[PDB]
Amino acid sequence: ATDLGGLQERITTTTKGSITSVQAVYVPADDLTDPAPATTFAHLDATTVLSRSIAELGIYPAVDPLDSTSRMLNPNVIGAEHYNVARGVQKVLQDYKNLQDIIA
Amino acid sequence: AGYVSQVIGPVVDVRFDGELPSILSSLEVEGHSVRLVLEVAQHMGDNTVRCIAMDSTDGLVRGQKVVDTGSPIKVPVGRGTLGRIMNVIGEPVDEQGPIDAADIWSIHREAPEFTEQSTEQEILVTGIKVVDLLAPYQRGGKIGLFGGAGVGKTVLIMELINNVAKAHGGFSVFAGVGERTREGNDLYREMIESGVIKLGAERGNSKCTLVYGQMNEPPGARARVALTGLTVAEYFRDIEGQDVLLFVDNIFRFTQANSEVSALLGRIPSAVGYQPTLATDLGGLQERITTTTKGSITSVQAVYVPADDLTDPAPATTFAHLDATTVLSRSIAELGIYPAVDPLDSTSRMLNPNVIGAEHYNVARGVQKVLQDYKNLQDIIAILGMDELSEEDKLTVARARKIQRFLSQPFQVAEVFTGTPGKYVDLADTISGF
Amino acid sequence: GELPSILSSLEVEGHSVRLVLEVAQHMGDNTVRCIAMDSTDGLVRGQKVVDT
Amino acid sequence: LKLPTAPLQLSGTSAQIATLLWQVAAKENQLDKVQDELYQFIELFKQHSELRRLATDPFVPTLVRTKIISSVLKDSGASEITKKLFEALADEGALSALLEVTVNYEELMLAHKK
Amino acid sequence: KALDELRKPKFSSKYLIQHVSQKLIPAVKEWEKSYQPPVIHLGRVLSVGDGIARVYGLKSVQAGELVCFDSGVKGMALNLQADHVGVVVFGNDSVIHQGDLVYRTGQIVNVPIGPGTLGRVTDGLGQPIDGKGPLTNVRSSLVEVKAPGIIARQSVREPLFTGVKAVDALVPIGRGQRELIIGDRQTGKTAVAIDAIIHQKNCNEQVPKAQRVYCVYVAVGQKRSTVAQLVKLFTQTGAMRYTIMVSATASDAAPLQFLAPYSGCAMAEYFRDTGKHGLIIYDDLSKQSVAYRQMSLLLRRPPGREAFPGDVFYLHSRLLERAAKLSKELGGGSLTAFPVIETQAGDVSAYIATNVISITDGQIFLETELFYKGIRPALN
Amino acid sequence: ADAKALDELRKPKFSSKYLIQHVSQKLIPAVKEWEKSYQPPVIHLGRVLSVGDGIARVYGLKSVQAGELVCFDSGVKGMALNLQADHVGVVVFGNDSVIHQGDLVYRTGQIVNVPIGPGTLGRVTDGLGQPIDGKGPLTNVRSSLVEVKAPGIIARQSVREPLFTGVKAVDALVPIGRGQRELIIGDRQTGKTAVAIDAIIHQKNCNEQVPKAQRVYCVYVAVGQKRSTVAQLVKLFTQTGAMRYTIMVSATASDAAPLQFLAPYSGCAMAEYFRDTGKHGLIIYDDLSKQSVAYRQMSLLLRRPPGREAFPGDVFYLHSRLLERAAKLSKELGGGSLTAFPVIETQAGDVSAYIATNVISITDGQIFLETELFYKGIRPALN
Amino acid sequence: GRVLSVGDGIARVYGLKSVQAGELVCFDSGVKGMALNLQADHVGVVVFGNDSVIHQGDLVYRTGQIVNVPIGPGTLGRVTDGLGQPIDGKGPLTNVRSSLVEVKAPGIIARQSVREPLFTGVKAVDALVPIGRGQRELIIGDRQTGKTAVAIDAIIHQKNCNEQVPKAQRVYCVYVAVGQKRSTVAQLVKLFTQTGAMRYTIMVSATASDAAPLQFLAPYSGCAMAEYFRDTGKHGLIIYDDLSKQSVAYRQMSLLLRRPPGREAFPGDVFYLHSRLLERAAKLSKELGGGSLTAFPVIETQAGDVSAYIATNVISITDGQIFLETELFYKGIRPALNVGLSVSRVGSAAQFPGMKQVAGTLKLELAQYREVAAFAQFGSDLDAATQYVLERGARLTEMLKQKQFAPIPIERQTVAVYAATKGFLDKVRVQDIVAAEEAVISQVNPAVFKILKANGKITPALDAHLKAELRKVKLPGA
Ligand SMILES: Nc1ncnc2c1ncn2[C@@H]1O[C@H](COP(=O)(O)OP(=O)(O)OP(=O)(O)O)[C@@H](O)[C@H]1O
Ligand SMILES: Nc1ncnc2c1ncn2[C@@H]1O[C@H](COP(=O)(O)OP(=O)(O)OP(=O)(O)O)[C@@H](O)[C@H]1O
Ligand SMILES: Nc1ncnc2c1ncn2[C@@H]1O[C@H](COP(=O)(O)OP(=O)(O)OP(=O)(O)O)[C@@H](O)[C@H]1O
Ligand SMILES: [Mg+2]
Ligand SMILES: [Mg+2]
Ligand SMILES: [Mg+2]
Repeated sequence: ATDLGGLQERITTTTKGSITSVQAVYVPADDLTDPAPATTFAHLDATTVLSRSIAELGIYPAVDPLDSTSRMLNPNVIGAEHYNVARGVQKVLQDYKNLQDIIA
Repeated sequence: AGYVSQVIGPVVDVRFDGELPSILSSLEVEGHSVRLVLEVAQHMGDNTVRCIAMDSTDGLVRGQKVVDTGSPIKVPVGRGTLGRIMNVIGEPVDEQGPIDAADIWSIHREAPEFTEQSTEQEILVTGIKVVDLLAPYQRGGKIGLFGGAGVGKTVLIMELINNVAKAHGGFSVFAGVGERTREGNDLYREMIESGVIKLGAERGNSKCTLVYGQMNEPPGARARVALTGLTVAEYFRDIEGQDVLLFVDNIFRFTQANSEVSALLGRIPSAVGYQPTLATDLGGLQERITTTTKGSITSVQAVYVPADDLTDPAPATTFAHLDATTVLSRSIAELGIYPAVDPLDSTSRMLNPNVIGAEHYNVARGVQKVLQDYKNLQDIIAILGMDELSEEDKLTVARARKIQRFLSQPFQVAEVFTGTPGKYVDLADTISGF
Repeated sequence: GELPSILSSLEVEGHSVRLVLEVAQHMGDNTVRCIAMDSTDGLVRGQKVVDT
Repeated sequence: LKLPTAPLQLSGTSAQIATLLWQVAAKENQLDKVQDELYQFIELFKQHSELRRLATDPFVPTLVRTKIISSVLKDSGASEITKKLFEALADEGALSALLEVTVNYEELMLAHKK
Repeated sequence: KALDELRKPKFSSKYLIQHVSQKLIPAVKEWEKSYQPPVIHLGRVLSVGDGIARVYGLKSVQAGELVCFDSGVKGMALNLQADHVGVVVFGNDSVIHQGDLVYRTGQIVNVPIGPGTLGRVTDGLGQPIDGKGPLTNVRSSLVEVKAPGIIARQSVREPLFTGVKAVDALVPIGRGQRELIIGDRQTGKTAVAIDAIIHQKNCNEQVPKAQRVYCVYVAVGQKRSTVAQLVKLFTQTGAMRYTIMVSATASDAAPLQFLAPYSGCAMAEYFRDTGKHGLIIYDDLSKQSVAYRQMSLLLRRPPGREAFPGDVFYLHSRLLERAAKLSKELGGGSLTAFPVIETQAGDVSAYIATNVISITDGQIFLETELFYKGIRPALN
Repeated sequence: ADAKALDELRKPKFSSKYLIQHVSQKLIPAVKEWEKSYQPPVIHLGRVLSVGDGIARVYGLKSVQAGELVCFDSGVKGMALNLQADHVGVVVFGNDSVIHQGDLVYRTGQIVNVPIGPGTLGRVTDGLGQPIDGKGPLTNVRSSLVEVKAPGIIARQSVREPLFTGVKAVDALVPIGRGQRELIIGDRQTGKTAVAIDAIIHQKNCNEQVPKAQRVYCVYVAVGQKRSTVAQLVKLFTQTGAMRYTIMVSATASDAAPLQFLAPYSGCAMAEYFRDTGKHGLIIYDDLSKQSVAYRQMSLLLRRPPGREAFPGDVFYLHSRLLERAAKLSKELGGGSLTAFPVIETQAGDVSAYIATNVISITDGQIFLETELFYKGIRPALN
Repeated sequence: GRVLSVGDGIARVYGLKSVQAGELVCFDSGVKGMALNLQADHVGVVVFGNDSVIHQGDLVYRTGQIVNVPIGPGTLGRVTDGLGQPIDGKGPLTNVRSSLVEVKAPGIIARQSVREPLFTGVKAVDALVPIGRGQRELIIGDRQTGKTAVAIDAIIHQKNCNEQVPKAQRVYCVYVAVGQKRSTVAQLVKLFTQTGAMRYTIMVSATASDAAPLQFLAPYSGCAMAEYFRDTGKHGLIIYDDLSKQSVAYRQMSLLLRRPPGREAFPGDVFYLHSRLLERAAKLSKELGGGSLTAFPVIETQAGDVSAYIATNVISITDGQIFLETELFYKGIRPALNVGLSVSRVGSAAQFPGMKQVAGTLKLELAQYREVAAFAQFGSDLDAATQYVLERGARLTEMLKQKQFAPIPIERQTVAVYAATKGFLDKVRVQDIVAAEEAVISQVNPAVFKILKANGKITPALDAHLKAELRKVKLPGA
């Protein structure tokens, strides 16, 4: 955690300029509970999680819509017309997953 | 006569140029903020002993003088400890003066040997109907209490204390092994409120000695506080000749504390994560709870099951020692039945006709069969209809519905806030009633 | 002097039974490390061991 | 405080003592004086059983062991590097290192005579 | 041969040469002067690496005592061994070399507590990092304090309103208890904590001065941009008139992340001990646990389950039992802890999660499945 | 520092002796003034270097055998497990809280042995043969080793005699030969002990109807049990009369893990007396799964590398060298037998555990006792 | 140097003060060694052979040279051990040259993109997970799946293509057999001889009785023998059979050199063990010759558990993955390729253009087959087009089955998937689709295979001629 933190805390927008960082993170066996991804989850403003299940359906980019979070998803940051459609899309994709065990 | 050589966390090495103290002996660190007692764990060689502290080691200097007391940790025992709270090393933490010691006993002891044991295997009448009938308590046995929060566990604790002191004239020790201080203070004030602990001049009429090793104490202090409660109980057994009650609150926290002090002394952990000496560190406590020829100690130990996994080695090692379980249920308590003993999941080894007789055995098995027969048709009543099935099935519904009521009982320590007077029920009356 | 080779057989003199020791390692200080083919209950720490 | 530099470098904790004992003997040109001071203690352990008992027995008190060596290395044969080495090695019970601190001392000595 | 018993030596000390060296080199006729290594209140770094310094000497240092290196960087004497001290460094150990002088400061780890800490963002050791000058109206207090006993406490009766309907309806929280906000990542644990702090700001303007509740947010292992966003929200809300922030971030040393909850609890025990009411929030006690595991594996203490020490339960219980409600003869004050524990795919069977579940009174379990069903706060 | 270079230091190379003679006239008076602080030196005796976790390190004992009873001066026995170059690691048959550093250890000259014979018949002993029933010492008895090797291939014959248990399920369905080994494996509280107790009571009932050579002398080894359970069992065996033929070895839960590890070997040495002199023995190791746990404790306190579940790796050998002594001897060796009933407690019916599948691949059969048959009242709950 | 101690195939050596790390040393017993961890007091030397001939105080001489193997065209045809030395009984390696086994892989500027196709002859591979030249592809599977059989078919097929291509684009194969039986690899030399693939094949055989440093080092020796063809403009195919047995040989030395163990017991550098080796498989730039080296590491899983330590390392290193399943093996589907988990990261960049336009439809339909069969095995209901996709996907599943040692070239593979995806194998019963498609290859004219080989693509003037030729065939069942 301290090696990862000492790297991650230099990649900052300061008052001098800004660094927009895009880091790929490998999870070892499609396992987000491994300590090397789970440590770096606390350092990211926007964590796009790509899932194997989305990729085997052929949906590409295989971004997990529920599991991908951002700190830009507040309504006072990106407006309400963006926030409520994003939350509505997430709710429809979530209760579809709750139905999907009975469709199968 | 000895001086501190290493301080690594709660684990202190002391060096003695003369002769070494024995293992399990108590050492006093001379010159400190508070009383810092160490307990000798091993002789490391080169005139060093390895000790485990009973308080914080922050503020300890290599070369600090350490006085060997020549004995293990020695606690005050007797009737003067009743209604008091002690920590592991015997100091009063109830802030009510010193402790009137009848004697000062070593907390480390061998189990009562084979010639002293009782071969009788008799029942401890507790005055509680569901406990006396379905899951009886062995006099000298260990009883696992699977309660929790809001199932009336503390009322059951105080009623076992009350009824054992009332009926058999024995005293009780409560060993709060690793309990939170909010829960320990709640139990203290609830015992003062219910009259089983009295303060001031009426202190001799208390029935309970609290021995509290709190959760913020080091692992050596939580690992030994059950032995302090045992020593207080063993004085009442061996000198006073009583039927004592010991309450080891969360025996799993005793296990977890001894696992921590085994991990801190650099021992390789055994299965799942526990101490390699888990069975013997548990059996050293549980084998001193027995019936001697003088009296007995009956132990009511709350059991926590780690991952809802009964094959975990700490409950699998504890359940070898248990003679009864009394499972307290939330679903029993949400029918307004008090005490909330689950009448079907509670077991006892004392429930066979060679110790309680065929009369009591057949009454208990009939009651348990009737409640079971009602239990496995409630998915037939709620699905198909209440008056849907037979009259004989509704006869068992009515009989088990009134037996399920009849297991409830008003408690004598509950009358100061419920009004209803508590009623001790004898065993033969319970048999003839059910 | 002149250590036995690895896998060599060694006989312990004076044991209750015939104790053969197969050399497994050379430990480094004129010492070989052996595996007993029978029980070692009764071995005293000076016992004569004969290389075959 | 910088010493003479050793001729050859050696491994640790018994040849690390010899690397320093050589350096505080090449400061006073006592390289050949403390060498047979070492060789006489190799011989003294072959003679005396209560002197080798101060290097094998773990049950001799460390107060005794540092006060036999300090109470015989006086008024003759001191050299003040030998006299302070064997009272330092008796403090920590490291008198059994006297054989291999001697061997690695020669390996610095023989590379010093070139 | 009669010299075989001395063939190979055995040593009771890895630093044997460090004792022979202070007795051989002063024995030369030049160096009886002026060159004696002082060992009572001073030390020399033997080894340094990964934020651990093994220090020779320092004979009169106490366990847990704050020491100082000659490069200015501080440290805590954590292992006290027979021949050396194991010092955990409160900074980067790059400035520390072998042979550096280590002075003892004489004090165990202190923190400025008092009313001067309100509105200030400190690091894990109490030093301010917001750049508004030193702490003014304060006084030093110990960091490792004994928790109040049985008789110092009284029963929890007064409600502590979090402003969250799910909490204050279903999981009612009293002034003086410890509620564990446990859940997976990005499930709203910090949101429950920040809503509680902001709601105490709202309630503090309408109640008398004896009933106000002063918040402390401890940020262990977070990033400085998250802490800056949180200070920005606390300033734009107005919560900084009652909130201290103790921020040991990810780039800080592991002993600082270990000591930040203890320092923040020492700051909040000021309000507990002087009659007032506290609210301490240890955000990611998981990360404090990981930092303590780092320091203990690097000090080569024997590891237990998952890698953790034996006293990792004693760590969190010793910390969390300082959240109490005191008795009326001690002012009646209180301190309410909200530890935050991150779970991995929602198991409460992890080791530190089981430890804090055993320590705390209740729990607030936030489920990630309930998060995207619209239910926010996602309280199971 | 080469041994080639440490071998040349045996030869004298001082070339000046100006402080050989200086201290050799001064060494003895300096040693003499510290005699109050010298412990007497130890060569054939032993002195405890360090004691802890129930393992003492003993300096000296130059002539101890490996695997030998040593006696600490406080009267506690030990067993020299590993003789090292500098010390002897002994394993303390007792609590190590009475052993100090600097204590004297005495060699006894004999590998670990228990009293066997006709005079131990009727008695309740601990894991090392000392009686605990309080009726005096073991008389009419002799000493024999506890780690005897089992008989070989040529010393055996096949089991022919039928060893009645008295249980209808066992004698009808799972019948027991007289030199056999039968595992009683089941969960907790499934009637495992009850089958073995019924076998012992039935041998009492059959011993008074058979002519003096078809008699079976039982041994009950109670490892890791409670002491109250053992007291109740001795009361039952006494009042049924079965204690006339039973030896009762008990290393209870309070006892040291070396005693619990050793108690089945002690009971096996006591029952091998009846095997070796032509009679027939019955031995019940109740919870061999607790002897395995005590041996795991001893091994992890000896810092041996844990294997599966934490067990030392020779925990198969622990039970195999135990149960292989249950044999039926040939007619040239007397024709005696020894029937073993190991008992293994199983967790939730998991027969695929480590110690369970170890003892299954040692014993000649199994008696599985199920919780689902035991809860229904089908008792004995024989699967 | 003097041997201080010796045992378990490690000799701790006093002296040897100028020895390099990784340098070959020679004992006076004749047995070789490699200095692996240089320490301040001794050298840790792993012994290339039986350590029973080394004694305490034996003399160790340093050879001066890092470990090297004979490379060149004189290794073609021969069966060598873990370092070069031939074990087939045919004398020395004539026409050969020594070079180091641990060579740095070519960097960024030394490569170009993987564009030429590597035909394995296995149509479950050459359609769905195709393999380019310079691509490393993991053949991962459980215990007795078809892992070697996929790799032997890739080698035998290169013999069938080398007779037909010009001399520049011929692929020379190297099979590294690590930790196997010695008679298992004798069955492969017999198979490569009676097929004729041994003309182009090197076999590097470090069997189970060889020392643990000979099995650790044999993938590097085989990579060095195959890097000869990469560095001199030719094309190589290296197959490391059981890299999971090389890492057990590496774990044995690391635990006996007292390097501290990590996950399961493995050393920390066991990712660097395999990524040093698989990154040497490259497609070089045209400045360096345009040469190529294609790797096929084999990893054996335990119960289909790809979440292991060595399994997750090599999945992270290699481009593709051929995941073979033991439950698909017994359903009849052989090669037992899990088409839902098998990847190729090069993908459509380096496959056959004649099958790029056919096997795009093939994986598009088999993706639709998989989820509908999970529902229709319960037996709820069927929907006459859901009925179409689990009836069509059964035509394609039986189409991708194959026999043991018959690699199908590339044109007879793409005609068969053409006839299966252009509807010509509907209404043919599912039991003899494996038997119909010999008629689809034999009865269809042999000169239409030449046009699809020469064009490499289905031209518009060929689909109208081929689908006219897929109608004049006599299909069984029908
Ligand atoms: N009640 C709510 N309504 C809507 N959104 C919310 C609510 N609570 C939290 N969120 C959103 O959830 C996201 C993650 O929440 P938050 O960071 O507070 O939880 P966390 O568990 O602390 O996450 P992390 O562990 O990553 O810090 C935030 O972007 C926040 O905007
Ligand atoms: N055949 C039987 N008929 C009736 N009751 C029985 C029978 N066998 C055992 N019981 C009863 O079941 C209980 C368990 O018996 P037993 O002690 O033999 O089981 P166990 O396997 O030894 O359990 P543990 O190993 O935990 O002591 C005893 O209380 C006994 O009274
Ligand atoms: N395509 C195939 N068609 C029919 N049979 C096959 C096919 N592939 C493999 N087999 C059979 O499966 C068996 C196992 O094949 P193979 O030798 O490839 O196993 P493996 O995966 O290499 O496992 P191991 O390395 O343990 O041998 C072989 O005997 C072979 O006959
Ligand atoms: Mg957060
Ligand atoms: Mg039993
Ligand atoms: Mg194969």
